[PDB]
Amino acid sequence: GSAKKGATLFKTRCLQCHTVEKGGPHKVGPNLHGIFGRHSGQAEGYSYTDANIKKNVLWDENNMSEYLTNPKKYIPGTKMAFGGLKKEKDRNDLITYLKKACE
Amino acid sequence: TTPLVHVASVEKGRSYEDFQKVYNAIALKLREDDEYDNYIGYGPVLVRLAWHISGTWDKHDNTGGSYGGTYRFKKEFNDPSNAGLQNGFKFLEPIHKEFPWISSGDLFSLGGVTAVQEMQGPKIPWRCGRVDTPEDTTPDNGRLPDADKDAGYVRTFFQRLNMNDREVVALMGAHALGKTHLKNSGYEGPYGAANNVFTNEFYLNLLNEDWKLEKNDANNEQWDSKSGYMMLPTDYSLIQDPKYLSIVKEYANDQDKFFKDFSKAFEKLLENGITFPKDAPSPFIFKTLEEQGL
Ligand code: HEC
Ligand code: HEC
Repeated sequence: GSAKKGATLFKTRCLQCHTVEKGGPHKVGPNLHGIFGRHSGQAEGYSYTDANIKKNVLWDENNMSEYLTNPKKYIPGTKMAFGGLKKEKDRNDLITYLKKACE
Repeated sequence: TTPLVHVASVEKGRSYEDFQKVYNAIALKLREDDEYDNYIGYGPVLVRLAWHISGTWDKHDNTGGSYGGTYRFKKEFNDPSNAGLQNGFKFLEPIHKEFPWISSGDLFSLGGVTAVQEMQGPKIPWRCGRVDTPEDTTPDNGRLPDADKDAGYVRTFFQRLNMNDREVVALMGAHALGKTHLKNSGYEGPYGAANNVFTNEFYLNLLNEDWKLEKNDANNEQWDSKSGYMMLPTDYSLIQDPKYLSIVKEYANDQDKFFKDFSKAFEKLLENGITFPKDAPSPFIFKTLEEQGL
């Protein structure tokens, strides 16, 4: 749908934690550059949990929506603190905004 | 003298599920309008509203408290320290007209517990029986703590609310939620990375992040972090005191005890000034929308 409204969603709901464009910030969440679902985590040496590596998951936009809907129910024991995206439309706005910056 | 005795009188014929439908209504609109305050939501402001009505309580004369539900008046609505909480009030009013039987005191106090639980916080026992009272029960202005002070002021102020060191530090953990705005308070910046998620983050970024005392645009002096975090001098005075410091570092590595102690203190906070009878029902534990399959 709309990738330009996903820019606004990512700014308020994500940007304070992640960053897509550089590869060095590693604030709270790991860098989101090039997420087609490498597998679980990507290593600058960013300290991960024991939950993510378990059960490797390709981050395809359909399952990504599940993870953004309920981060806790999708991966129990995740360090990521996010309520979720309960709406369906705002997901399809944010998930598209990502992969064009993942070039 | 005959000190003020506020008896808890349950609403007519109402019970658990009757208040649960109010919970669900609040929790729904909380999920409905998520576009309030740059996608933070009404979560934090409903918590702060719940503490502001319970912060007017004075243990000496038993004046104020959340029992009154007097927030519908003029005198306490326009308070300079109360600004920004009008939004939380207009949040609960459309819900107050669909359940005309429920009192404001229970509605405001139910909004805060509802907010905490829906924000992935601890289960907070809630009791009913707060009845509305005439205009002479309204507490005066200035019973709320000043944003610019030290730890001595903090420990002294909460004695009026009958709170010890452990309860003060625990209750202060609710400051991991939301942000501050100049347009009411005069301070700027988010408290933590996760605004609408209830976490022990408040204690974590306090003992880790580098804090430097600086000046905002209101000429007020606040503590800023390199990560973009902010804290008030009284929030920061927790590590400026030895007694408060050990409790902060306890809640840092242990999140569950914080969740456990907050639920105790926050419940104690909302029930202050209320005299419960011996036949009053056990405290309610409401079901979250996630537990109901939503
Ligand atoms: C902190 C306040 C965060 C907010 C808000 C959001 N995320 Fe997050 N994210 C955060 C952490 C600490 C972690 C690591 C979890 C762990 O177990 O180590 C993550 C992780 C992710 C991931 C997976 C990355 C990976 O597994 O390597 C994704 C896909 C992700 N985050 C996305 C995401 C989006 C889209 C958000 C808002 C719109 C968002 N997160 C919020 C911290 C925080
Ligand atoms: C139990 C809950 C609780 C307690 C106790 C508490 N706070 Fe708060 N406070 C909040 C919440 C939640 C917010 C976030 C408001 C928002 O996001 O709109 C807040 C925000 C604030 C703000 C800014 C509000 C605005 O709109 O800019 C100030 C100032 C403040 N707190 C001062 C204090 C002081 C001073 C104390 C104690 C000495 C204190 N608080 C204790 C819950 C609490």
